Amino acid sequence: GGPSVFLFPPKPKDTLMISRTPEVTCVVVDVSHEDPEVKFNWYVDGVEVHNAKTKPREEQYNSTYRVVSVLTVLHQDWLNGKEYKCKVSNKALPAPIEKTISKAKGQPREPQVYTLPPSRDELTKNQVSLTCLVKGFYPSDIAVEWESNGQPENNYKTTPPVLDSDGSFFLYSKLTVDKSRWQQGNVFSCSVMHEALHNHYTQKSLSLS
Amino acid sequence: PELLGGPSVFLFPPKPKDTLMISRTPEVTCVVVDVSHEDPEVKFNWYVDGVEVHNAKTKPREEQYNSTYRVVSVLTVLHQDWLNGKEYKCKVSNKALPAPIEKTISKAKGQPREPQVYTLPPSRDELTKNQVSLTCLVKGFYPSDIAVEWESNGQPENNYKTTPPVLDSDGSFFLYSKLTVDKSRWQQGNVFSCSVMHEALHNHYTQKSLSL
Amino acid sequence: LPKAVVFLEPQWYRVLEKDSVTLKCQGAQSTQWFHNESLISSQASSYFIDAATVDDSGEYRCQTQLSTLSDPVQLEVHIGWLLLQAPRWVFKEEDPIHLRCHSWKNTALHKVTYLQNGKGRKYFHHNSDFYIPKATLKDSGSYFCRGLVGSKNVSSETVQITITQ
Ligand SMILES: *[C@@H]1O[C@H](CO)[C@@H](O[C@@H]2O[C@H](CO)[C@@H](O[C@@H]3O[C@H](CO[C@H]4O[C@H](CO)[C@@H](O)[C@H](O)[C@@H]4O[C@@H]4O[C@H](CO)[C@@H](O)[C@H](O)[C@H]4NC(C)=O)[C@@H](O[C@@H]4O[C@H](CO)[C@@H](O)[C@H](O)[C@H]4NC(C)=O)[C@H](O[C@H]4O[C@H](CO)[C@@H](O)[C@H](O)[C@@H]4O[C@@H]4O[C@H](CO)[C@@H](O)[C@H](O)[C@H]4NC(C)=O)[C@@H]3O)[C@H](O)[C@H]2NC(C)=O)[C@H](O)[C@H]1NC(C)=O
Ligand SMILES: *[C@H]1O[C@H](CO)[C@@H](O[C@@H]2O[C@H](CO)[C@@H](O[C@@H]3O[C@H](CO[C@H]4O[C@H](CO)[C@@H](O)[C@H](O)[C@@H]4O[C@@H]4O[C@H](CO)[C@@H](O)[C@H](O)[C@H]4NC(C)=O)[C@@H](O[C@@H]4O[C@H](CO)[C@@H](O)[C@H](O)[C@H]4NC(C)=O)[C@H](O[C@@H]4O[C@H](CO)[C@@H](O)[C@H](O)[C@@H]4O[C@@H]4O[C@H](CO)[C@@H](O)[C@H](O)[C@H]4NC(C)=O)[C@@H]3O)[C@H](O)[C@H]2NC(C)=O)[C@H](O)[C@H]1NC(C)=O
Ligand SMILES: *[C@@H]1O[C@H](CO)[C@@H](O[C@@H]2O[C@H](CO)[C@@H](O[C@@H]3O[C@H](CO[C@@H]4O[C@H](CO[C@@H]5O[C@H](CO)[C@@H](O)[C@H](O)[C@@H]5O)[C@@H](O)[C@H](O[C@@H]5O[C@H](CO)[C@@H](O)[C@H](O)[C@@H]5O)[C@@H]4O)[C@@H](O)[C@H](O[C@@H]4O[C@H](CO)[C@@H](O)[C@H](O)[C@@H]4O[C@H]4O[C@H](CO)[C@@H](O)[C@H](O)[C@@H]4O)[C@@H]3O)[C@H](O)[C@H]2NC(C)=O)[C@H](O)[C@H]1NC(C)=O
Ligand SMILES: *[C@@H]1O[C@H](CO)[C@@H](O[C@@H]2O[C@H](CO)[C@@H](O)[C@H](O)[C@H]2NC(C)=O)[C@H](O)[C@H]1NC(C)=O
Repeated sequence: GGPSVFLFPPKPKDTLMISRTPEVTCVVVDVSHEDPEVKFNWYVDGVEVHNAKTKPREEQYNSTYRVVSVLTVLHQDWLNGKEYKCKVSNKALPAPIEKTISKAKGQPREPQVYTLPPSRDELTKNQVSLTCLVKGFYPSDIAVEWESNGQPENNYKTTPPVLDSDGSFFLYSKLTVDKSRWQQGNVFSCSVMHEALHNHYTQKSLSLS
Repeated sequence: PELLGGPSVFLFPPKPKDTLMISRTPEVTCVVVDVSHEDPEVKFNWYVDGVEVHNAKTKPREEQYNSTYRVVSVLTVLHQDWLNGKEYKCKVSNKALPAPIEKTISKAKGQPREPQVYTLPPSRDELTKNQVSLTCLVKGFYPSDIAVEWESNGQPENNYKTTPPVLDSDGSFFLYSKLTVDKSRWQQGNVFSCSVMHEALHNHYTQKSLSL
Repeated sequence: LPKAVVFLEPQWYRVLEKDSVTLKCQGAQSTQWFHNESLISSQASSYFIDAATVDDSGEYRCQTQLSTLSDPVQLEVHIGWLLLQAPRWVFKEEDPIHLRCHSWKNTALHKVTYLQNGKGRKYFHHNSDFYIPKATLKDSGSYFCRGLVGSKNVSSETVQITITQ
């Protein structure tokens, strides 16, 4: 039938850093040319807020409209499990569509972070794998990055979170570096951001032994 | 359920293990779902590289909670037929559809790359905790079908979890397997092995040791 | 020598399997029907196809006692979920264009789009005929329609539509 609504949560990194501003995003698609007006109402824990920013409708290649409303949120509100409701009204719907999102429920567990040098065997190769293990974290929302001497290293890949036997999560991040850059004795760092870390942040470093 | 669109077909490849060890039987599973009560009859045709085959095994129609029928057909494939890259096709006919639905599975096409296996001792910081983590890094492999187990003294260790495969930025795949064990086992130190099955390994098998 | 005439009802010569089609023979008493240049049983003034199958496709000619044999009329029975139907392919400026996104067995279709040269030209929440009240040169092009049958996303074959100055 009528238009459809998708309510997106904030980036987890955004909810964790003071310098950032997390947002909830409510997207309406399949809005017809006949009935193009879209009204948004937003609620935080049941009380209406009036400070959402709604963008002008954009005509898509398929000739429908797409309308987006973005609500800026407080880091603490989100992290304390407050609920965010986007209510969408449009002539082609008999009743408004309501979507509610909140942070995943459950007791936060502090991740442990470990860095692992390459296996001796990997030294015949021209590039080496530096490993960062992150384990025992809940919920699974997390950001993992790498840095060397104060500059972001981009040549890493991170596995999705994996459910561990104790109900927590673990993951591995693998930064690939030139073997000579490792043999040089650079300090490489694994940056982890999780809600249950002190200052939402921790750094574990790796270097030639 | 209105089931307006009629049944849907999902075609699953054999388990990686099943494709690799001759002791196991690899099969491709064509399952038809959202079969209605009013048009319950489902017909299966099976094909290998375009050639029709008759050795499939179709289970009778199974009543589902959602008030639909689910009906499954399994075709046992030959081991080298899958590894050679032969296309398996399931054709599903049913009166709630205007035409038969055809699904096609085969092995991933492309140069098989051999996995590099690196066992990694637990970090110096985990060495103070009561339990430690033994890491098996498996990388550079293609295609993504793989199986990873653990052992100690040639007997299974079951306290491990493995990631899905991850597309590496070089076009190949990698994964990590984590085995958790007691700290004192490591300080002694017992000999553990991470063992891996993949088509590009000699004998489809390799094993890498980990000790103090 | 008056030629008999085959009329289609409803007028679409492209149909989906399971569509009903009536072929009416307009001559002037008794009737005969040829399908693919071969006699069929019916001697009724209007030949009725209850539920169309592919083999029903091809050429139809009729004749009555007071008629000579009719020109052939083509019927195309298509297999699929959707068929975009039209009264004709060629239109002149200011004519109305009426396209229909016919669905198999008239199955409820939603989130329907009519595409012109790969670009959406009209979208409906519910299956509806596409209407251009007065044609322009810029309306010519390649058209198809697509939609949702329950949750299955289906698509018609393409048709060419021309507008002349
Ligand atoms: C005409 O053209 C327009 C424009 O192209 C087109 O719009 C597109 O329409 C489809 C719907 O038909 C819509 O699809 C949805 O996509 C979301 C995910 O979308 C993000 O990612 C895609 C790329 O993958 C990207 O294209 C989108 O822009 C969007 O990107 C996000 O944007 C936000 C803010 O802008 C950013 O903050 C994000 O960072 C960014 N993300 C990324 C990754 O880039 C999808 O929802 C997710 O699906 C995954 C799995 O597929 C879930 O694990 C995940 O949870 C879920 N997230 C959310 C928030 O729901 C939608 O799938 C949901 O709905 C489906 C039913 O339609 C259902 O099958 C799925 O299972 C899933 O169900 C939901 O599950 C969650 C729990 O997982 C429930 O809580 C929720 O209630 C469920 N919803 C239900 C049951 O309804 C869906 O695929 C596209 O986003 C539209 N594109 C754009 C650009 O807006 C029109 O269709 C065209 N019209 C016509 C007639 O052709
Ligand atoms: C009433 O109830 C009915 C049952 O009670 C219900 O039937 C269910 O319908 C839904 C669809 O509505 C089906 O959804 C499928 O599910 C598969 C995965 O199916 C397996 O895992 C499930 C758990 O996740 C199990 O529930 C299920 O039993 C299957 O289990 C496997 O079975 C095999 C043999 O039986 C066995 O060999 C396996 O060991 C076993 N278990 C597991 C864990 O695997 C989705 O899986 C896709 O599949 C592709 C290729 O196979 C994988 O590469 C993807 O990783 C995987 N996607 C994932 C994990 O997200 C499946 O495919 C998706 O299809 C949708 C569109 O249809 C897309 O959105 C997805 O992108 C994906 O599409 C595939 O993407 C692939 C990746 O590139 C690509 O290769 C494929 O070409 C592409 N395929 C298509 C078709 O586009 C889809 O979500 C359920 O499986 C049905 N359940 C059962 C029990 O049969 C019915 O719907 C109900 N009716 C009503 C009206 O409510
Ligand atoms: C049922 O199934 C069907 C079939 O699957 C499904 O249809 C598919 O829907 C998809 C989702 O809508 C759709 O994907 C989108 O497609 C359009 C493609 O059109 C593009 O046009 C671009 C330029 O526009 C035109 O330019 C020409 C000349 O330049 C002008 O003449 C016109 O006036 C007009 O302006 C064109 O550049 C682009 O090409 C693309 O890029 C390169 C270019 O070099 C090209 O080589 C590629 O082949 C590629 O096609 C297209 O042709 C497109 O806009 C969409 O854009 C993106 O959306 C992506 C994810 O949705 C994302 O990756 C991109 O970044 C971009 O997102 C941007 O916009 C969104 C807002 O929508 C915003 O969120 C985001 O931040 C970005 O700013 C997208 O690819 C498929 O095309 C379509 N498939 C078919 C076959 O039709 C139906 O929807 C389902 N149907 C029903 C009925 O329910
Ligand atoms: C009459 O002739 C047409 C040929 O134009 C036949 O239509 C074909 O039918 C077969 C199978 O029945 C299909 O494989 C083809 O795709 C059809 N072709 C076209 C162009 O539509 C029709 O079958 C013939 N009918 C009889 C009774 O002889």
